[PDB]
Amino acid sequence: RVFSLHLGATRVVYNPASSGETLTVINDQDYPMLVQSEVLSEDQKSPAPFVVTPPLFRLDGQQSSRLRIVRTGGEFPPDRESLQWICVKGIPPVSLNVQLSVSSCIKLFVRPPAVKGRPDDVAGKVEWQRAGNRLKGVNPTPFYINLSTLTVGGKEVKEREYIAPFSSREYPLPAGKVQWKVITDYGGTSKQFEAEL
Repeated sequence: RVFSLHLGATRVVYNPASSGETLTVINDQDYPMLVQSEVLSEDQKSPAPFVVTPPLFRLDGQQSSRLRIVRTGGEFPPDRESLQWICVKGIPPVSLNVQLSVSSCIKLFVRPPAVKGRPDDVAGKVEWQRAGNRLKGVNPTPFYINLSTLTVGGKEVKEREYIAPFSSREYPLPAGKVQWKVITDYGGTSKQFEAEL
């Protein structure tokens, strides 16, 4: 018997000049479960200054509900995205009973109103350069670059981690044209981008 939620989206984009965002959880098993929800640090370790309403509730089988995520405090740059995590845990309402209890996490991007358009509007601006034997992605933009695809000379790059706003990330270069695509705000995939080096 397994208690996990399906989420209605693959990420949330949160306006900090606004009053909150919603997220849909669906239970599509036959049995009831208890949904618990929290918001965490970029690291997934500490708590974030947000709250979910409701934090803990019963959701009948074959059913959905919409949660409210509300920022509570915290300092956030007015000029770039800041990443957080919303986590949704399905908890249950000589013998051996057994339960599988899952915690689905998605990304929350705090996107100040000064930061404009969509990440994929400007994801093509990302520069790749060799750094000794490795690959460096340098991101001149204010959006996380959440790589859905990355290759050099057609060959695929392992350790494909996202790039923070105005920052860089490194990658193992398979031995021997950089191409890439990002996950969009809708959870679809972007047009292909391409550059040299």
